[PDB]
Amino acid sequence: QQSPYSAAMAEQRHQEWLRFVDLLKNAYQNDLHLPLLNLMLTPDEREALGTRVRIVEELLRGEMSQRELKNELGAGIATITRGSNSLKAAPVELRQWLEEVLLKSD
Amino acid sequence: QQSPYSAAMAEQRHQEWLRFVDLLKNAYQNDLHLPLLNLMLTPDEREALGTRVRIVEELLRGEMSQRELKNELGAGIATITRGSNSLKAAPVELRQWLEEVLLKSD
Ligand SMILES: Cc1ccc2[nH]cc(C[C@H](N)C(=O)O)c2c1
Ligand SMILES: Cc1ccc2[nH]cc(C[C@H](N)C(=O)O)c2c1
Ligand SMILES: Cc1ccc2[nH]cc(C[C@H](N)C(=O)O)c2c1
Ligand SMILES: Cc1ccc2[nH]cc(C[C@H](N)C(=O)O)c2c1
Ligand SMILES: Cc1ccc2[nH]cc(C[C@H](N)C(=O)O)c2c1
Ligand SMILES: Cc1ccc2[nH]cc(C[C@H](N)C(=O)O)c2c1
Ligand SMILES: Cc1ccc2[nH]cc(C[C@H](N)C(=O)O)c2c1
Repeated sequence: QQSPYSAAMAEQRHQEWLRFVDLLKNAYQNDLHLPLLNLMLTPDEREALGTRVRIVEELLRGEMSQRELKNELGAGIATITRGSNSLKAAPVELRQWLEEVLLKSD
Repeated sequence: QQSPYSAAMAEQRHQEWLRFVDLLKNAYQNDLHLPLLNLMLTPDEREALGTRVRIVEELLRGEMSQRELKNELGAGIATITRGSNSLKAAPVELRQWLEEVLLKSD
């Protein structure tokens, strides 16, 4: 098989990913997102995404310490730091939107 | 830490997952789904979801052989069979919706 690092494989994985994104958009529009995501993801993957969202929310809120976050979520420090790095790599427009969504939800 | 198999951890992972699902719904509504998903997933995870969607589409279409599907997607037979099993475990309403979405897209 080909290298996973080739441009060709990058293009293939990029186009297939966007097909998934569009199918999930349509599932949300028809209220089928939950069964689609149970089809397309494993339990561990859904668990990881739940953990990651809580890490994002608590890092942006700034109220909990890393120690408290580790205990509350059962996620190690390395995972929390990867989440902080991932936030910093994301566009400012997304980070600000997330902050605003959280602010209003209080 | 607690067992990953306890009811308590199942409930925690279930509630955190649903928080992710709702945040992603809101991202789609604001056209921020692509940056949110780049934040929340790795490249390999996006690659896997693209591969899985193509497996679903080609299994439902029934036109390609498993051999052809393996070659086209660079996914082994074990992954294709896991996809077939995953389809069969999913609700009929979802499987039929996917078939109908594909039919119309032709
Ligand atoms: C053709 C090729 C050349 C370079 C490569 N770097 C990684 C891989 C994937 C895996 N190691 C394999 O051997 O398939 C690979 C493949
Ligand atoms: C089929 C394919 C496509 C994506 C992949 N991500 C990691 C791998 C394994 C590879 N041997 C490596 O670790 O570089 C790999 C292979
Ligand atoms: C959190 C998450 C989200 C969705 C995912 N799809 C695949 C994976 C990991 C898997 N072992 C792979 O990379 O093929 C994964 C993980
Ligand atoms: C919030 C958070 C917490 C831990 C995480 N582990 C992997 C990811 C995905 C990230 N976009 C990446 O490619 O590493 C991630 C995100
Ligand atoms: C408390 C407890 C009891 C039963 C368990 N089955 C799996 C685990 C997780 C891991 N093996 C660990 O040792 O944390 C675990 C933990
Ligand atoms: C933190 C936590 C929560 C979810 C998990 N899925 C797998 C594991 C590893 C564990 N030792 C096992 O393989 O049963 C694990 C642990
Ligand atoms: C279409 C397809 C192809 C291969 C796959 N590997 C893992 C999954 C997710 C599935 N819901 C599960 O829990 O195994 C999956 C889905």
